Amino acid sequence: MSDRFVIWAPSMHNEPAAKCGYCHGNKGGNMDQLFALDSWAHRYMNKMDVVKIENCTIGSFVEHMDVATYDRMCNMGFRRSGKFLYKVDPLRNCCRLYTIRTAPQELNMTKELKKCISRFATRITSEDYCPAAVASSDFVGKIVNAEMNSKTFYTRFEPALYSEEKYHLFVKYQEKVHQDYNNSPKSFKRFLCDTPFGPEAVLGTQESWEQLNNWQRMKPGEKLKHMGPVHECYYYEGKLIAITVSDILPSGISSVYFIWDPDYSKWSLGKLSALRDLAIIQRTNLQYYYLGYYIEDCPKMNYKANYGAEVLDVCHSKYIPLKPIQDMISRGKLFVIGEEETKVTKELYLVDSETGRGEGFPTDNVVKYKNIAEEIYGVGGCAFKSANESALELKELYGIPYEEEDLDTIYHLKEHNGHAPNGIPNVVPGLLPLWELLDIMQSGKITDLEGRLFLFEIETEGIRPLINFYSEPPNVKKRICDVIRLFGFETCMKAVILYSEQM
Ligand SMILES: [Zn+2]
Repeated sequence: MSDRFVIWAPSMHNEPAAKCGYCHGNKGGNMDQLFALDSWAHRYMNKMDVVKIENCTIGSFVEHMDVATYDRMCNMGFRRSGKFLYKVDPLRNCCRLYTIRTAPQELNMTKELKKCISRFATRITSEDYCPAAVASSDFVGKIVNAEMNSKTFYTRFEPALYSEEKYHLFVKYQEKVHQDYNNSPKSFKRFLCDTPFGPEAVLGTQESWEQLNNWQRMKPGEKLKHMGPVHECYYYEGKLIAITVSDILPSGISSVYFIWDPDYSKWSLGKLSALRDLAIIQRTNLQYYYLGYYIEDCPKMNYKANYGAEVLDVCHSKYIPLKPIQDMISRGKLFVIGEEETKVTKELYLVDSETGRGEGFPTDNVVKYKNIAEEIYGVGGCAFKSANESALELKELYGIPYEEEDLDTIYHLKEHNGHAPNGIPNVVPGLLPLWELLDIMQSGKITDLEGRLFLFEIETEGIRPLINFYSEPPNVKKRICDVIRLFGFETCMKAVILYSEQM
């Protein structure tokens, strides 16, 4: 094997809203922004006391997964945290969450960038050097020219292995900026050293490292050979000032975290790191730059939109610029693009093929897109009923343990305090719709999986293939269906299921 998708069975984990990483379960007097649609807000005004607002998370733990498949899932809407690959339910969560991607060519120009670049260039180079005539707009040229003629500043690229000065800088930054005191080396290794990717991507070849370090000197027309995650360190007079942790994807570069020395707040290393990453993308032959998830309301995450980008649309797998949909996404409410040509009688047919899974979509600029979120996911939304008869049909015929629920389980009440909800709700945006799944079953498309799908039993401590779909126990069928719903038929085509009833 070289690229088998080996993970655990996805499960729905719920935690109280106070543990929210951005709102902490509160946003002030704007109770509407806690919800996703105003209709549910008006519905639950009477039930504000018994509303069990949580921080919805869906995901699973990964053991081994290829970098290209990671790119596919990152374009789908997932980014991993440590070794935990997950994404939130857009509808039932507490805070909104989208993925943004940026191109190096479409950067805007502001006075702050000019000032910071000028200060950095003045600092690193010698005072006797005369600056060239290259315009400040060409930031890549400015950065390269500044780095060519400096002796006190240099950066290096190394794998993600553990060290001691890195941990010292990490704890210094923690206790100085976030007042986190219980940091431990094991916690640091878990946070920034666990790697689902294989060792080949982790350690790489020395020639690849040489090319990555010589990135300022690569002529266009060559291919960047290295793949996987890397760490970038910013030396200055022989001592560390910052650490950049990121990864190299075939379609771009993503960012996860950043640590800098507290005493060097003068240089404002965050913006400099972002600009240097953009310069790396431009000088290299990569094309995009995934900044992470995007949250609108939260003031801590708003800075990511300064560079300008396009926020992902979960229900269509398309990328659209933020400018046309600014009013649509204002105040943090879920949206789905739509046109007057097509009605909303049934759910959106998510094309479960390569043409519609984590790849770009050239939109029709003639039509004026309009919000249809309240049409398909509103009080009179047709999703709930269709889900109901679909679940009834699957349970009646194929025996999959699907069950029906009343048209109010969008936000469960205090009754779920007795039993923690572990199942994936039927009504969830950006997922495979139930009726399409029923079409897959009834058309015999499920007959493709058998012969090359692998199911691992912890009880037997062995790996077994899928021979007959219908002969499996009902729980196995439920888990397989959930995986196919969450990640896709093509993804499950070349995956390995670590299924166990021991848990
Ligand atoms: Zn929240």
